[PDB]
Amino acid sequence: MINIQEDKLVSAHDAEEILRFFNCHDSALQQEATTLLTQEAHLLDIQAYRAWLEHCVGSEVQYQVISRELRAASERRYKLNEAMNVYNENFQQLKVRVEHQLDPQNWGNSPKLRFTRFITNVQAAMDVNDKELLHIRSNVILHRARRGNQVDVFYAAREDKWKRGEGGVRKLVQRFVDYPERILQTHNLMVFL
Amino acid sequence: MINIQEDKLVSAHDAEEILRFFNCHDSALQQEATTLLTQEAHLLDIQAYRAWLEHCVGSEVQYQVISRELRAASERRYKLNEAMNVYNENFQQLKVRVEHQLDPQNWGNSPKLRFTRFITNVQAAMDVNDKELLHIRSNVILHRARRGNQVDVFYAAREDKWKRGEGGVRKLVQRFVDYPERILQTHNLMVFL
Amino acid sequence: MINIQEDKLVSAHDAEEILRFFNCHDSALQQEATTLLTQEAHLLDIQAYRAWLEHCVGSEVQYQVISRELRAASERRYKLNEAMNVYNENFQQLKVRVEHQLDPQNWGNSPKLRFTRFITNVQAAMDVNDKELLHIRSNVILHRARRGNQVDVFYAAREDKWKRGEGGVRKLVQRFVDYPERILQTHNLMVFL
Amino acid sequence: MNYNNKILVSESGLSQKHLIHGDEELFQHELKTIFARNWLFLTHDSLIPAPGDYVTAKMGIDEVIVSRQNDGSIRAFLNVCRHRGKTLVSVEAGNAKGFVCSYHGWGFGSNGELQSVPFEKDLYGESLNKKCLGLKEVARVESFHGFIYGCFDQEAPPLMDYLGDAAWYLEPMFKHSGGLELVGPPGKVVIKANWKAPAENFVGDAYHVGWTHASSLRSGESIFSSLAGNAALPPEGAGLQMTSKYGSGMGVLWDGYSGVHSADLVPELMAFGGAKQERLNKEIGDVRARIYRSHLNCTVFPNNSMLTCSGVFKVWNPIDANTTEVWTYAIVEKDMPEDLKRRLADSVQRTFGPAGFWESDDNDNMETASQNGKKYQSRDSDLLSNLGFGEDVYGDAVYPGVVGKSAIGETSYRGFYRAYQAHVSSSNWAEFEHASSTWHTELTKTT
Amino acid sequence: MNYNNKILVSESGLSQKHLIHGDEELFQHELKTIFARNWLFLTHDSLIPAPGDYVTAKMGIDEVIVSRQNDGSIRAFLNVCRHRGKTLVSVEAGNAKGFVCSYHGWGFGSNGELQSVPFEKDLYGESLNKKCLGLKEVARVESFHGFIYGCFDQEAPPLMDYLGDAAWYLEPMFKHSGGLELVGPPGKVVIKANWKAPAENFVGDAYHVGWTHASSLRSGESIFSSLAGNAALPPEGAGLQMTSKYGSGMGVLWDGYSGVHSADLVPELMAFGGAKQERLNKEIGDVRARIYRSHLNCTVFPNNSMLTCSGVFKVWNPIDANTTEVWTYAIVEKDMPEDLKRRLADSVQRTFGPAGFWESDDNDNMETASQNGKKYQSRDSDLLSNLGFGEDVYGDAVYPGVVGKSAIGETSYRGFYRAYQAHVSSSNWAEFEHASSTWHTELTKTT
Amino acid sequence: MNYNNKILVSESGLSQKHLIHGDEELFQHELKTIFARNWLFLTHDSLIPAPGDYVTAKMGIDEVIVSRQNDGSIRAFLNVCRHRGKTLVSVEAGNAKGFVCSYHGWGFGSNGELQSVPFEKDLYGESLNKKCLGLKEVARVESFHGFIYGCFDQEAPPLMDYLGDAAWYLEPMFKHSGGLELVGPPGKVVIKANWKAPAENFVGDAYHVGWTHASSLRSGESIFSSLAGNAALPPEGAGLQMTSKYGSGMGVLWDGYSGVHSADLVPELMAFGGAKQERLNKEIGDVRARIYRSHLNCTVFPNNSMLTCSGVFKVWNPIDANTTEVWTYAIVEKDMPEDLKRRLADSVQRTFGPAGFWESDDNDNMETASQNGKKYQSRDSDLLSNLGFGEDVYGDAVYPGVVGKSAIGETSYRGFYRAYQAHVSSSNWAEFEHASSTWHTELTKTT
Ligand SMILES: O=C(O)Cc1c[nH]c2ccccc12
Ligand SMILES: O=C(O)Cc1c[nH]c2ccccc12
Ligand SMILES: O=C(O)Cc1c[nH]c2ccccc12
Ligand code: FES
Ligand code: FES
Ligand code: FES
Ligand SMILES: [Fe+3]
Ligand SMILES: [Fe+3]
Ligand SMILES: [Fe+3]
Repeated sequence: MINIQEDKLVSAHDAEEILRFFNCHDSALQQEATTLLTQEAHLLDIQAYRAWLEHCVGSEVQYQVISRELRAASERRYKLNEAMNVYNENFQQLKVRVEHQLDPQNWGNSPKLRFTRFITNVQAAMDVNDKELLHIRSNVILHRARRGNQVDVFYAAREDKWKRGEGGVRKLVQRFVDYPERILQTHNLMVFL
Repeated sequence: MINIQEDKLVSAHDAEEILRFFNCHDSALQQEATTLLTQEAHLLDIQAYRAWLEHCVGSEVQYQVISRELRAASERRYKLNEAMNVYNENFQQLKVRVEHQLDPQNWGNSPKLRFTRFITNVQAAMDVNDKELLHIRSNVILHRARRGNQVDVFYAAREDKWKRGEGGVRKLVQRFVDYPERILQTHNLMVFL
Repeated sequence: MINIQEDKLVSAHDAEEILRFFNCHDSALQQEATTLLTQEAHLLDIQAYRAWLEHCVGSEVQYQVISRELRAASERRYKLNEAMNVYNENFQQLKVRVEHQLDPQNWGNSPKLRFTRFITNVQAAMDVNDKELLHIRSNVILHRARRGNQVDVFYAAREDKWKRGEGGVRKLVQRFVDYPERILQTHNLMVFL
Repeated sequence: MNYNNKILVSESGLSQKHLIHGDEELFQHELKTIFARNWLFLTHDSLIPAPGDYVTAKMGIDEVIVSRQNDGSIRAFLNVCRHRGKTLVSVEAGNAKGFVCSYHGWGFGSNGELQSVPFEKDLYGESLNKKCLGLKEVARVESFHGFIYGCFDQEAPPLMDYLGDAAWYLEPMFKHSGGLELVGPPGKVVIKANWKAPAENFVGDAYHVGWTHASSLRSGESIFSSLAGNAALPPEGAGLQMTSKYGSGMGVLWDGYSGVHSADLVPELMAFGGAKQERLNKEIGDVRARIYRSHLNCTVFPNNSMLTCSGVFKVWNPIDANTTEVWTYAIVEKDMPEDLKRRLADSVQRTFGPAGFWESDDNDNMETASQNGKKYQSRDSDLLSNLGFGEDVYGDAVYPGVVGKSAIGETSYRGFYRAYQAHVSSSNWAEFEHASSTWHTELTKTT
Repeated sequence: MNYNNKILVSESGLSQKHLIHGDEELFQHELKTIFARNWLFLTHDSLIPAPGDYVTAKMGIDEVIVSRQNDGSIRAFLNVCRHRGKTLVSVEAGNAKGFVCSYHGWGFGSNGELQSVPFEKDLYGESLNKKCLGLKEVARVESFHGFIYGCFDQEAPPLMDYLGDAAWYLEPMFKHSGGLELVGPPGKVVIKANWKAPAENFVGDAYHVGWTHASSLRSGESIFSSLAGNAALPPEGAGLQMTSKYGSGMGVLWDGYSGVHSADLVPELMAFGGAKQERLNKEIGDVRARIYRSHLNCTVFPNNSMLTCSGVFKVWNPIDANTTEVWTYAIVEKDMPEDLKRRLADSVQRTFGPAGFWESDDNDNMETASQNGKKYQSRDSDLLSNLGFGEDVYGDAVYPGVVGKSAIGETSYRGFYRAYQAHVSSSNWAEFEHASSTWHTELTKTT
Repeated sequence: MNYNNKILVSESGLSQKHLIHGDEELFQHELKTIFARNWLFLTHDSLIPAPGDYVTAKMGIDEVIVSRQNDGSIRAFLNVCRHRGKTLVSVEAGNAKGFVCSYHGWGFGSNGELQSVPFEKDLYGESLNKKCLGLKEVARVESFHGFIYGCFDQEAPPLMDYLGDAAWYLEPMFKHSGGLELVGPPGKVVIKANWKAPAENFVGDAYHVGWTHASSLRSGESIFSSLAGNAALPPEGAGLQMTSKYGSGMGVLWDGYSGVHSADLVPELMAFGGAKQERLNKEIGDVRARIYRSHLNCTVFPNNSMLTCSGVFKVWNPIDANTTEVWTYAIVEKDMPEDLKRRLADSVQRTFGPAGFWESDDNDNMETASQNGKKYQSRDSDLLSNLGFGEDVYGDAVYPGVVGKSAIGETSYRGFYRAYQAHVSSSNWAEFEHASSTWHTELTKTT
């Protein structure tokens, strides 16, 4: 589809991802993906973080959100680290964060937070080389409300890889988000996108 | 799925609701639900409030939105009314509100308001005990614009019960929303979520 | 369904559009429409504007977004131009705008913008008289982020007509948006809704 | 602006400069001369009935913790830690014997005393004087039949004297009915209006009801439905207006016990009120018993308002000159059946809560009137409140206060703004009293 | 800041303190010395052509109702009720014989008179003096060939004298073409810029076109395409700049009748303009007839701008020092074919409207230049406007005003800021006139 | 407010008026007396190592371009065009020999010189004095072992003298370890707190760690896990606090080389630090070698903070009194293996970055403490910083500076606010020095 010499604003990475969902459409895989993500969002919204780990997250997971430095469109010399990791978690690290949420001395969680997630634009395709790896792309709006008048809304595109694990349950083995706002205006990014 | 002694942030109510959609998936019921909610949102968006009542709302409806008082996560003694009702309407009360919207002397409706609704995360399951009762859960972003520069955006999760009534049309018999923001920053909550 | 003498807030245009999607539901056409719009949103989000033109936009396209003057609900005498065109583009005009985006001297595009689109509430129906014309209605939330702390979010309902063209690919031949906010608070409307 | 000299409210309260709804400097001045000086609504006994029960509340832009003490009294404290100033309590209600700060762990008792400091012996030794480090306490906390008010100024009049002539009108419902309770939690909504706009609206505006609420009246078919679209003046004698020395005021609409409530509650309410009224005749006299079951639209100066019988109870919490946080409770009579109480509570929120269809009619009125006060050509313009002027009386044999013997007028505005001007140009209560020595004479001048 | 003494604009208008784009105190001062004093654009005859037609408009931060009277005149009134100050009209355009306030129902006529008060006889009796309670009226409303301007200051010069030397340049298009009409409704967009940034940009900035709009020029292939990426200086003699006593100014680019419009309109426009120009030669002379079909980038002081031939018409409505509400209309010649008019209107919005691809090039220029005026190290810095200085003339035999006989320069900036400084340090029109007695001498000093 | 006379910080720095976290006038004053006067962190050599490399940075509310020169030096310039004041550079980092303004195309070199002006000969002729039109340059740019700081005030002490006694504590890690590098890009997040709240938190607050971070300690099982829920005081002798003349200060926690990092990095870190420490014993002595591998929580006055060993590096960029833009980098030792460096960088962001689970514990502390400073009844209240007072020493034989020989206390707060008060009441560096002549005597007074 895309030629990135002509479509001058498109990254090689973005063009690669689009080719993945264009070639073959299987609306049944798309339905499994929609259900998978809707249930994950439901668990996260009710703050069932243990259930999320057990049911949605694979032992080999990489859960990653980056913030990319603003560079000139024509830049071509400066070659230092392009991005930092807001998240770059293995399962054990996710577990630490989940423990942190559930701890009765996490003062920030009293009174209880309120989360509402909106998942849209779901696409799904099997990897060509590993026939057990499911690629799922989806976009999220995440609304977090706390303490009367604090309201923070997050927006992101998610590049996921999901794979059948324990008991044949499909679980997340990679999530990649390149967060679209460079300077956060939401107090922090302490939410599972 | 969930054990609320381990998943310490999950309410009994929230854990009950998740069990409802997990056990059985029927993507055809899910499609009826998506169509039902999309058409309801369309009618509300064009302000066809009479049509909404006639086509979407059952005579036995309870239409309820609560605002829950912020209490300590560890609270266990204070036992006064936990929530107030922003809405708690029977069909007759909905009718009063619809009449209020359509009245030519409702000055607030001139110039005409603009509504845009975004419905996501639809889940559907039949009640186990009443086989004619459909449970539908969905999330809404509701955008309301008026008078040049007033813009208010609402976010909520909806727990619905829908049932076939007149002429076999499925209609809303209960909507429950626990509104996620304690202090409203939208001037009012005078919108049908 | 709707009688606009009873449903006093409903426009003739809005009532006509609802009749279009109510009479016949074909959830397979609805699935083609969902895929069509998801792929279009994906291309626009990665700023593959050339690909968007080639793959999504028909040669006979009218791409139109209006801003309607606020008038009294009871107004009935004043008959001057009701709306202006924020967009009213033919294919050639869209091409000019796409060239403008890709030009290396478009200073506003450095550093690279970030777009995330959320498409919801998809409905689809074939025109009764032209059996090759697909009507698709959908709502969009469009998030645009640039230069560290600039964040603009757009909300709209889209009335589309899509038709098979080159190689049997369905392409957009008309988009109509009546933009819901009269005074824009997003710096400009320089985004493809 | 020199607040000693500047005339913001003209003589007799006949007019006000529009800028008072928009000026941020004046807002800051109000924090000192209005909110730090006067009685402000906190809570009700029914919301903190047991030792250890507490709620948070605003007093002006300050937040306080209001706590039931072991001895049955209530004390209130700034919600601010004495160490590095973090907000102590982040919830709205609960029960506790104390409050621990989550920053460094300082523990204060419900009585505001600094009770524990983490590792005090190791770190502070004996050099920390904890008796000097108690939470900053609200000077005055008094009750009016279960309704609890606070005042930062030790020199304020007692709450009863402060209610002045308004107390006489409130007592049949607040006292002789057997007592009211406040049903929480309150609805909470930010509006883009000055706190004074809904304050003045509730204190004396029956004029707007027929027009502003034409649609709600017609739709709900409340007992006031007659007034809709301005189809009807209520009979000459349908009620009266009153005001008082310290600014509080109210309108009275005879016999309107079902109030704003839609037709589904009208027969029950009218039956219940009439029944109690018949018993009250023998106890407090026919006039007062009737007052009990008559609709009072009242503001308790400065920012607490209410509709008796309707059961609407409001706090207009100031945020800035064009921002107000509206708290909405229901008030019910204790001896109402529980099911009636619940439906009344719901109906109060249905009409005047966050999705209140009446409250929404008022929105654009309050917001635009307030925002116009910032516009350059309107700042020095005059808001008019002369309706009924020259016909007000004082010292009537039956109805106390400065009284307009007609249902619709601006008597209560004049009284509200007279007190407001008196405070704004005064440095303390002594000066307010000096500026208020001929208050009723000023309000009755053309009569 | 002492506005009598502080030099915000240096002699001859050569430089300005950067803080003028960011200082909120100065913004408030501008409300008084700029917007309450000068002529401000309201509407066009074409938008309110029939008795009863009205539109709302901003004058500074104030909102007014502008109404066609039965006698064919136009009067304008503050959009504020004389009772409790609610906004009267909530729509942007319509037709009506009057305006009723939705708060208490007061009815005002299109002529601003207080005409009805609900239940006036019962409530007010005869004591309400309605003739004193008319809407606050805009003192001065005048027309320049259908374009209607307003001024709160009764002492202002008539609009024609106020346009001064700029009027001569506008007349071929505004008057001798047979007249223009304004195509509404306007696009409306908030930008985070001071109103002065796009004002100065339109009054005299041809310099930026080739660079700021390199991409739009290249993409649309407009008649100015030559300048793209700074590939080309327009020939020596390609145009000129002018400015005037009361601040208005414009650039002239010879023969550019198709203006900013993309190639799809170029042949039609160039044919149409050339045709009218040939007729105009005989009526107004060759020079002026050519001016008619030459591109004028103009600001009418203080905040109305336009591009003739392109047909762009702008109102930079001030909100605060870093916020401006941009209104965008199209102007077309009345005797253009209707289909051409429609396509011209669309093209004006395509290039300069809310999604205007040219207007978007300018955004970051206006916003950051304005926001930098708040930054601590830039407040006391000097914005430079010295291009072309020492070569300006006055009283030329062919072209009136202070004139730079070159297409690109900053002559119009200097004239704009001279008038701006003169007003900011003056208390009234008499003082402005005193401060402007040697205006053209000051602008031509090194010449 | 008269900043010459008003006591915002009491003698010995024992207490501060709460309003300092909320007052916007004082914020504006700080722009002049704090940020335009003192050394501010810009970048590190590792981020601009080659000629032409540049980054943008904030200095106070101003933005600067920081550029590696061809000669190996670094110069910094206001990111503002000398023509009409548009922001020059819109990216955060890159490499270039110059910067062209996108408004009218003026080209400046990396050395800030105005190098090209479009069509200069045709338009300006020779009358444009380009040597006077270079970008406004940051007066002072100095390096502390690769860490680059800037100062707008030419009269400031050199950076080394400015670090005063704090330099001695930083050197083992910054210098003797073989050098650090800064890992970018930084995370960037806006918090609703005054810049002073996290400044004071990092300069001297070990007290809060056990309580504020009870959950993070317990969850991550970092080497400080002992302190969780206030389960443990660290042994008497577990560390110390220091402060200095120009405001910089730090806490020292003995041997805590793995710092805040969760258990997955603890063994590697403790092994690596201990190994280097053994080598350092012979070079710099046992005390300093130990300091190298001890956790330092430091603020470099006014708004740069860090946790050595943990590797957290912070810039608290001021926006207004209740708004701060937090920049978060990682610092690593150059001779660490690359894989360790990468995991350390990730762990720094995991704990203290935009989704840092420790940084989130602190949020409500910083925000509410700051916002309470605007509340009417708290403005004139006193924030307390008396912990450890009367036991501080100066001129100790082993540890330089004003030193508290205990791990937990408020010695560094007192030193931080003494310097802060000294600047706020001073007009220049000479006056600060005069107000600081007995600085250590004032800090040690009851001892
Ligand atoms: O509708 C309101 O704003 C409350 C109110 C103020 N005066 C009144 C008189 C009668 C009924 C309600 C009100
Ligand atoms: O592009 C603009 O900003 C409008 C403008 C100002 N001077 C001009 C000269 C020629 C064409 C357009 C403009
Ligand atoms: O947790 C923080 O806020 C950073 C910090 C300040 N003082 C400290 C002492 C030990 C460890 C971390 C910190
Ligand atoms: S701020 Fe409350 S204990 Fe320190
Ligand atoms: S405010 Fe307009 S009628 Fe009262
Ligand atoms: S503002 Fe930079 S070149 Fe003109
Ligand atoms: Fe009302
Ligand atoms: Fe431009
Ligand atoms: Fe901390």
